Amino acid sequence: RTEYLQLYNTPVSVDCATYVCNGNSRCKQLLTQYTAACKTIESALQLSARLESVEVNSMLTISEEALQLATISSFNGDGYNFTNVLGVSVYDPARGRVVQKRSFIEDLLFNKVVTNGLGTVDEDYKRCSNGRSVADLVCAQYYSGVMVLPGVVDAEKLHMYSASLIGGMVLGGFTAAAALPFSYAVQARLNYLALQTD
Amino acid sequence: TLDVCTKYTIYGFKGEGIITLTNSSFLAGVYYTSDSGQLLAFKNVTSGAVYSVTPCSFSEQAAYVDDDIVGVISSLSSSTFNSTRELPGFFYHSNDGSNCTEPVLVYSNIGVCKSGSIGYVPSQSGQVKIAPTVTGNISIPTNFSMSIRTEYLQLYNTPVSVDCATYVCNGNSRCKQLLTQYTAACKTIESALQLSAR
Amino acid sequence: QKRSFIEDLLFNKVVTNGLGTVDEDYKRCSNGRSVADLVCAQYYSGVMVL
Amino acid sequence: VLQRNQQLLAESFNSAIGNITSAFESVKEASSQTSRGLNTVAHALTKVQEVVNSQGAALTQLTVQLQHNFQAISSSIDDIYSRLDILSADVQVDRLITGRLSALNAFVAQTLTKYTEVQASRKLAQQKVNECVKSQSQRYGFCGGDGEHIFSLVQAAPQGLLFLHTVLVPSDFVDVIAIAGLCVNDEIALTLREPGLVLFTHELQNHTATEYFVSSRRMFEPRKPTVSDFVQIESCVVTYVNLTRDQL
Amino acid sequence: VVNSQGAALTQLTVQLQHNFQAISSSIDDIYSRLDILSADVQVDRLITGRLSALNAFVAQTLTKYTEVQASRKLAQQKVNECVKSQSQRYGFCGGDGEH
Amino acid sequence: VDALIEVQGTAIQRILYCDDPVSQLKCSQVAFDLDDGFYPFSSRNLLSH
Amino acid sequence: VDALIEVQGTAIQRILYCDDPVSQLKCSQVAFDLDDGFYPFSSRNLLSH
Amino acid sequence: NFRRFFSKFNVQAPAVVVLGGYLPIGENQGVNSTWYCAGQHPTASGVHGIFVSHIRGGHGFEIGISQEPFDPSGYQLYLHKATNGNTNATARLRICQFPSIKTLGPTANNDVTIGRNCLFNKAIPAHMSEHSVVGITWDNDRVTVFSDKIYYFYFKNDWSRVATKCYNSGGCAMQYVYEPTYYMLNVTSAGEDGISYQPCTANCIGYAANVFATEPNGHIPEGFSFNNWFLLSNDSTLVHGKVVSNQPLLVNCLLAIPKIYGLGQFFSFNQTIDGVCNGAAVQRAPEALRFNINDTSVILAEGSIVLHTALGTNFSF
Ligand SMILES: *[C@@H]1O[C@H](CO)[C@@H](O[C@@H]2O[C@H](CO)[C@@H](O[C@@H]3O[C@H](CO[C@H]4O[C@H](CO)[C@@H](O)[C@H](O)[C@@H]4O)[C@@H](O)[C@H](O[C@H]4O[C@H](CO)[C@@H](O)[C@H](O)[C@@H]4O)[C@@H]3O)[C@H](O)[C@H]2NC(C)=O)[C@H](O)[C@H]1NC(C)=O
Ligand SMILES: *[C@@H]1O[C@H](CO)[C@@H](O[C@@H]2O[C@H](CO)[C@@H](O[C@@H]3O[C@H](CO[C@H]4O[C@H](CO)[C@@H](O)[C@H](O)[C@@H]4O)[C@@H](O)[C@H](O[C@H]4O[C@H](CO)[C@@H](O)[C@H](O)[C@@H]4O)[C@@H]3O)[C@H](O)[C@H]2NC(C)=O)[C@H](O)[C@H]1NC(C)=O
Ligand SMILES: *[C@@H]1O[C@H](CO)[C@@H](O[C@@H]2O[C@H](CO)[C@@H](O[C@@H]3O[C@H](CO[C@H]4O[C@H](CO)[C@@H](O)[C@H](O)[C@@H]4O)[C@@H](O)[C@H](O[C@H]4O[C@H](CO)[C@@H](O)[C@H](O)[C@@H]4O)[C@@H]3O)[C@H](O)[C@H]2NC(C)=O)[C@H](O)[C@H]1NC(C)=O
Ligand SMILES: *[C@@H]1O[C@H](CO)[C@@H](O[C@@H]2O[C@H](CO)[C@@H](O[C@@H]3O[C@H](CO[C@H]4O[C@H](CO)[C@@H](O)[C@H](O)[C@@H]4O)[C@@H](O)[C@H](O[C@H]4O[C@H](CO)[C@@H](O)[C@H](O)[C@@H]4O)[C@@H]3O)[C@H](O)[C@H]2NC(C)=O)[C@H](O)[C@H]1NC(C)=O
Ligand SMILES: *[C@@H]1O[C@H](CO)[C@@H](O[C@@H]2O[C@H](CO)[C@@H](O[C@@H]3O[C@H](CO[C@H]4O[C@H](CO)[C@@H](O)[C@H](O)[C@@H]4O)[C@@H](O)[C@H](O[C@H]4O[C@H](CO)[C@@H](O)[C@H](O)[C@@H]4O)[C@@H]3O)[C@H](O)[C@H]2NC(C)=O)[C@H](O)[C@H]1NC(C)=O
Ligand SMILES: *[C@@H]1O[C@H](CO[C@@H]2O[C@@H](C)[C@@H](O)[C@@H](O)[C@@H]2O)[C@@H](O[C@@H]2O[C@H](CO)[C@@H](O[C@@H]3O[C@H](CO)[C@@H](O)[C@H](O)[C@@H]3O)[C@H](O)[C@H]2NC(C)=O)[C@H](O)[C@H]1NC(C)=O
Ligand SMILES: *[C@@H]1O[C@H](CO[C@@H]2O[C@@H](C)[C@@H](O)[C@@H](O)[C@@H]2O)[C@@H](O[C@@H]2O[C@H](CO)[C@@H](O[C@@H]3O[C@H](CO)[C@@H](O)[C@H](O)[C@@H]3O)[C@H](O)[C@H]2NC(C)=O)[C@H](O)[C@H]1NC(C)=O
Ligand SMILES: *[C@@H]1O[C@H](CO)[C@@H](O[C@@H]2O[C@H](CO)[C@@H](O[C@@H]3O[C@H](CO)[C@@H](O)[C@H](O)[C@@H]3O)[C@H](O)[C@H]2NC(C)=O)[C@H](O)[C@H]1NC(C)=O
Ligand SMILES: *[C@@H]1O[C@H](CO)[C@@H](O[C@@H]2O[C@H](CO)[C@@H](O[C@@H]3O[C@H](CO)[C@@H](O)[C@H](O)[C@@H]3O)[C@H](O)[C@H]2NC(C)=O)[C@H](O)[C@H]1NC(C)=O
Ligand SMILES: *[C@@H]1O[C@H](CO[C@@H]2O[C@@H](C)[C@@H](O)[C@@H](O)[C@@H]2O)[C@@H](O[C@@H]2O[C@H](CO)[C@@H](O)[C@H](O)[C@H]2NC(C)=O)[C@H](O)[C@H]1NC(C)=O
Ligand SMILES: *[C@@H]1O[C@H](CO)[C@@H](O)[C@H](O)[C@H]1NC(C)=O
Ligand SMILES: *[C@@H]1O[C@H](CO)[C@@H](O)[C@H](O)[C@H]1NC(C)=O
Ligand SMILES: *[C@@H]1O[C@H](CO)[C@@H](O)[C@H](O)[C@H]1NC(C)=O
Ligand SMILES: *[C@@H]1O[C@H](CO)[C@@H](O)[C@H](O)[C@H]1NC(C)=O
Repeated sequence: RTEYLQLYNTPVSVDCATYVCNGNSRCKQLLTQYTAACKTIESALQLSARLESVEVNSMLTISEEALQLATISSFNGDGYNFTNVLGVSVYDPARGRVVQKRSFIEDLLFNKVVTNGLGTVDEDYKRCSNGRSVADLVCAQYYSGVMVLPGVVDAEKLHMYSASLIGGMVLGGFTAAAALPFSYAVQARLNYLALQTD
Repeated sequence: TLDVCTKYTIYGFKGEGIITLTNSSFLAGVYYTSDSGQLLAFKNVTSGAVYSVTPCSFSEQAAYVDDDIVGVISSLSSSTFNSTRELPGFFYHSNDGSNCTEPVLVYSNIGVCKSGSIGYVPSQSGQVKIAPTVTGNISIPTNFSMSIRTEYLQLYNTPVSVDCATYVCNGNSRCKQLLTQYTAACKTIESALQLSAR
Repeated sequence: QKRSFIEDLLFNKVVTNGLGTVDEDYKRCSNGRSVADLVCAQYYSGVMVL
Repeated sequence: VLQRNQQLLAESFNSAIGNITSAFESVKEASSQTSRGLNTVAHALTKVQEVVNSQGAALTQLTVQLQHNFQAISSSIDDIYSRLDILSADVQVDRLITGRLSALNAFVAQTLTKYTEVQASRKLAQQKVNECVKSQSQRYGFCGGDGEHIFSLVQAAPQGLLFLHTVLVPSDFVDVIAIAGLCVNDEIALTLREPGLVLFTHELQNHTATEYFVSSRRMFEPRKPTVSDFVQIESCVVTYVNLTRDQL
Repeated sequence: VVNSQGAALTQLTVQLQHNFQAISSSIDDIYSRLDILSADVQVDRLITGRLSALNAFVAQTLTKYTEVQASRKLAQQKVNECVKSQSQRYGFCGGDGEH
Repeated sequence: VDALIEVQGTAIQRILYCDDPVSQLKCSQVAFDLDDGFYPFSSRNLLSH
Repeated sequence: VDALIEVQGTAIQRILYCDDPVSQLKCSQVAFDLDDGFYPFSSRNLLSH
Repeated sequence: NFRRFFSKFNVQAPAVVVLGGYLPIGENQGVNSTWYCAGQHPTASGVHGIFVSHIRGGHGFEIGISQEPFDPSGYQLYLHKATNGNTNATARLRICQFPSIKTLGPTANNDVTIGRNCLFNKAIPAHMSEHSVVGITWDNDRVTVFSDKIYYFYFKNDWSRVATKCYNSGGCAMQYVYEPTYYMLNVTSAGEDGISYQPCTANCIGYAANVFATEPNGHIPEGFSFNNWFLLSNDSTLVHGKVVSNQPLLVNCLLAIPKIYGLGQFFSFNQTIDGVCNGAAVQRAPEALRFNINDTSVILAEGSIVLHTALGTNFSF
């Protein structure tokens, strides 16, 4: 069976002063009479952002043993594939260090639902101030004052978290010479639910 | 005048900004506008060259600690602080280019120290639980201790009541006689209020 | 029975004395001869805090 | 039952309650990123501190819109009624009352909207107090988190309750070999019955130490096995040791 | 849901172009063409309308934050109980069958 | 000039000017003391007229 | 006449008239292709003047 | 001695100011009675101000405050710093609720009303010298720190007893003052060299609460009661609260104790006023005029003022 759930939402910030006035002095002098609404909205915005960021960063739990065992070589499949699920190891980018990339199914689903160049990827705001180009929509609300905060969690963090989570079952004893076969775990679960003689 | 901040009056619209030349080709229209009412792009009809305008002002964020402005984050390479460090997507400005090992203000994977240095927050490592096994090697836990956790929950809220008749009229007779035409809203609001309270 | 240590600490930490948490005596609003506070303002307006 | 565990646990509990009570005061003096994590004192205090002002708010602004004038000469109905003819004054006060009633309609809509989530949260809270406190839950990490639940304390808090769950946490691990089962005469499989118990051998026969003990999968209590804890199977596997009647 | 979460931002720019019973939506245009008095009144109307609109927007924001809070609580519960261990409740994990 | 005024019993005390970005932020939140955190600021454009 | 126009770089392409109930539904959703489903329609009343 | 103490706070050269407070007078100048509280005409109200000049042990300096009424709801003051070095003399200063002991010394319980943590927690530099002393003074809501540059803190609390952790101190090393004194200060040197500190004779209270010090940037100096000042309001007044608005506060020049307007003094809204400024001066066109009225009868009897409009209309009062 399949199931899908959400945990976080994209936060946004804005400055009321620049949004309501485009740098004029007399207008902001007039605005100074009524400002408590601006304080209320911004207090709510940054407070809500900070609390959820703190709690979501506290939510994650990471194990290095699962990182070691998440590779294809470290996994001993026995009658089971676990290929489209397990990630692809030994990747050497310009950084020069081995990194983990997307596996089959998830890389399919990102390119299916998410079009390249959409708002899911982080947006470089330097080009907005660079100039000499026809401004896109993002620069429009950048000038307006709407700031789209960077994602609290990176997609790579989610992928490595998933790799760590899926490796918990194969985690046997500490400093295991070889990973325990999945069939043994299946037998263990079958025996746990009820005794068997076959 | 080009490439300077200036008060411009183009085609009946007056604004403030820096005007620049763009290498775009378009054979339709004389000016181009966005959904914000800003005439960013206009064409030199005699030559066909296109120009784009950007405001002389910007909105940026700052990190305030103790009693002074320490962190400045922006998209411009010029700042009061001596050190300007380019980071993926933006510019950071500070007076120290040293390491940041004990950040005070942390968000997502980015942390800023009191001294002004910036850095990447290391990923938090969570607890470990041993997966079920039926053979081989088991790490049986022992030598336990206490960990007291906190939790807070709400169960009730303060109720409030109001009389619409006295709120909308301060005891006048003709006003309430006029109000008698439309009263079902008052009945609805009070029926909701006392029922929910009870 | 009165408050113990931890809870008596937390009430006086988060709740300032004379705030809206404590029950409000509405008799003083009708008593008069004093500069009316904010509570009497919405009492006259019609807002009743149960 | 040698009572050193009891005193160690008690002194650890006293030290822990002492330092958590200390952490209630001036938490920011030496607070770390871990100290402000989930299910921590700092998170609870900041949550309650913000929510108390949040619930105490949203009433002051209700008075504000009364002063607002809705395309009328003045916001005082008595002022308007005694200075201008009845017709336009009636029209203007109709505009005033319509705007005011719409504003309070929005207000009352917000009210039961607030009532909904407190209904749901109070349902969850009564469930949790019914299940995590008066009895023992068998779900790992449900009470408190990432650990077995022993007991909890309940304290009154402004506009709610506070839970103080005591979680037992391990600190050391014992690594021993395990044995799957036994076959005598390689037809009678003597196998343990309850999965929660496990049979192990402390070390090996390297120095004649083939002693067998049985214990739970979380507690290290090496004890002699009992006949009633095992069952007989007609089928045997390679992994089972092929013992004899003399060594039984 | 991905388009639902990606939406509800574009319309925020729209009401800026809307004119609130004023000569024009550009405050700079109005300020330099008419006397300070009626221009100040009109810009007061503009700022009041704009602040009310963003008040509605921010009210919608934490309103959205509430249900994602609740759903994330449920999700962390489910990942704690249906994955790392074995649940004894029939149909709880997945449905109508043992997990 | 523009400044933050706090009144207690019709008594003038605790004056605070706003001719400074730090002062501008301080009197943008009508608080003498501000907690540590992140706040928005607008680029200066009054130098040249 | 009334029709749906799609512009890409100030180029006129993919014209589509609306003198048909199917065409009216098509240009009521500014989409060249419409997914299968249920949609509302208004009875014709322009035949008789 | 007194020169260093007066030079701790900066004052413009063309300025004369009268200071009133519990200034140091003598090493052992103390009360002749045992009263420590305050009432009608209070003089022996305990140590109103304490000053430290010397040590016998040298381990360090510590100060703390308390009160006989013993109200645990308010704050408490505790400071500690190390002597034998100017750099090491960084005083750690704390206006916090310290649990301490209900009595003197570790013999009793602590304060059970301390829910919140603290308000003031700072490190302030200090210097050690024979003629340089470090002091604290409390008076009603105001509390002032005589160390380096001046401090003004606003909080309503009560204190009547002073405690020092370092008991190894002589009688003359510590100096406690309990009676306010008035002194006229005149420093025509733009520096630490003060001309004189002659005590004031008459109109001392009025002079203290009316004379300013024109800062070079034009800002008003801190430490003023503003008794003769009110907010500029067209209608109504805020009973209590906070607000930001444009107000007439920036000053170009100040004239006090005047004599020349009895000769028909003329002011123009265009040209800068002429007179002996109270310190620094700024060459700017005036925007508004503020008048601090001492006696109404002087204006009523022979005071004659005429308002000259831009049109030329004359308005005689
Ligand atoms: C960077 O931008 C700033 C402002 O925008 C400019 O101004 C200062 O430049 C100095 C030069 O590096 C920096 O501050 C100095 O740091 C020195 C070393 O720092 C260590 O030691 C101090 C304690 O002394 C610690 O607080 C700190 O965390 C480090 O551990 C200090 O030795 C300096 O103190 C000296 O200051 C003056 C001038 O040199 C001397 O006369 C004193 O006697 C004293 O010895 C000083 O604190 C820092 O960059 C800026 N300071 C501040 C407060 O912002 C710089 O010009 C600009 N460029 C560079 C390269 O800094
Ligand atoms: C969790 O449990 C599983 C299930 O048993 C273990 O898997 C086997 O574990 C046993 C015991 O832990 C292993 O036996 C051990 O082999 C290790 C290999 O190191 C030496 O191996 C040869 C043997 O002579 C040497 O030549 C070589 O140089 C290595 O130094 C050693 O720890 C032991 O072998 C001998 O090591 C030294 C050096 O010779 C001697 O002095 C010792 O006395 C000892 O005789 C030991 O015998 C077995 O190899 C494991 N097999 C497999 C397939 O995993 C896991 O290892 C265990 N997890 C742990 C321990 O982290
Ligand atoms: C659960 O917790 C218990 C209690 O701490 C642990 O038992 C301890 O285990 C550690 C390591 O295994 C021991 O540390 C060292 O043990 C050596 C041998 O232990 C014997 O002797 C000690 C007395 O020294 C007895 O307490 C113990 O029961 C054994 O009989 C010692 O020789 C070592 O001595 C070193 O430290 C001492 C100071 O303690 C110095 O004076 C010595 O000179 C030398 O430097 C050392 O103590 C520890 O002793 C054990 N304590 C007890 C009370 O048994 C369990 O191991 C742990 N369970 C786990 C980890 O799975
Ligand atoms: C206690 O004692 C019992 C009894 O010996 C052990 O159980 C195993 O019993 C079997 C049967 O007597 C022993 O023989 C092994 O049989 C395995 C399966 O049977 C196959 O036999 C033939 C030949 O392989 C197949 O054609 C046929 O289809 C059956 O499927 C085989 O897998 C073993 O073959 C191994 O050796 C041959 C060479 O003889 C190689 O060619 C193979 O590739 C393979 O390596 C073997 O024939 C078996 O030896 C017994 N196990 C052990 C470990 O000895 C219990 O295991 C034992 N308990 C303990 C703890 O030692
Ligand atoms: C109580 O009620 C009274 C009404 O009696 C209000 O008084 C008004 O206050 C405002 C605010 O100062 C006055 O407005 C001012 O008008 C000046 C005169 O305008 C001339 O100059 C401008 C160019 O600046 C021309 O465009 C115009 O046509 C006129 O020729 C303005 O100059 C003022 O703006 C500038 O003033 C100075 C001048 O350098 C600058 O330093 C400022 O920064 C600013 O840019 C200003 O707009 C108005 O005239 C007053 N009316 C009357 C009748 O006196 C009170 O404000 C009100 N509230 C209180 C608390 O008293
Ligand atoms: C410090 O106190 C002295 C004394 O002034 C006395 O008190 C004042 C309140 C007035 O009542 C004075 O009349 C009275 O004497 C003052 O400083 C000194 O003031 C004298 C003025 O008598 C200055 O002499 C002047 O010298 C110039 C140049 O020769 C002449 O043109 C003047 O006519 C006058 O004679 C003297 O220079 C001045 N010296 C110093 C060091 O201040 C002053 O009143 C007061 N300081 C300040 C800043 O007010
Ligand atoms: C100060 O007053 C003068 C004159 O204006 C007078 O006062 C006004 C309040 C009105 O009531 C007027 O009706 C009345 O006549 C003004 O200053 C004059 O203009 C400039 C300003 O600095 C100065 O001289 C000028 O220099 C330029 C450059 O060379 C010439 O082009 C001008 O023709 C003029 O000479 C000088 O201050 C003064 N000049 C003269 C001849 O009076 C000003 O309006 C006012 N406010 C200020 C100076 O801030
Ligand atoms: C329970 O926790 C407390 C600390 O929270 C442990 O120590 C107790 O501390 C208080 C305050 O320090 C002691 O109060 C005493 O009051 C007398 C006056 O009546 C005063 O003279 C003392 O100096 C002290 O302030 C209290 O007596 C003390 N409790 C003791 C010594 O038993 C306490 O030990 C913890 N109890 C257990 C069983 O662990
Ligand atoms: C009302 O106020 C105006 C000023 O706002 C007065 O105007 C000024 O009046 C004085 C004397 O009345 C004039 O002084 C004269 O100057 C000439 C030289 O020009 C001199 O010969 C005379 O002896 C005298 O000193 C001054 O010039 C004049 N200023 C202006 C701008 O007109 C007016 O007098 C006042 N009304 C009354 C009734 O006094
Ligand atoms: C001290 O800093 C240098 C570089 O400065 C910064 O370092 C990090 C805090 C991060 O913010 C970088 O982007 C800054 O440039 C460190 O050198 C970097 O080290 C990281 C990993 O530690 C590596 O990914 C970068 O490629 C390195 N960059 C360069 C130019 O060498 C250095 O490691 C820091 N030292 C310590 C002890 O943390
Ligand atoms: C436009 O031409 C190229 C890209 O087409 C670019 O490198 C160049 O700088 C541009 N020239 C301008 C903007 O004048
Ligand atoms: C727990 O409290 C004791 C004192 O009772 C203290 O020594 C210890 O450091 C505290 N533990 C932690 C983790 O703070
Ligand atoms: C400074 O020096 C003094 C010398 O008496 C010493 O007592 C004190 O501890 C020192 N402080 C620091 C911070 O080095
Ligand atoms: C000021 O008034 C006095 C009244 O005593 C008078 O003698 C004097 O001449 C007046 N001054 C001027 C300049 O008119």
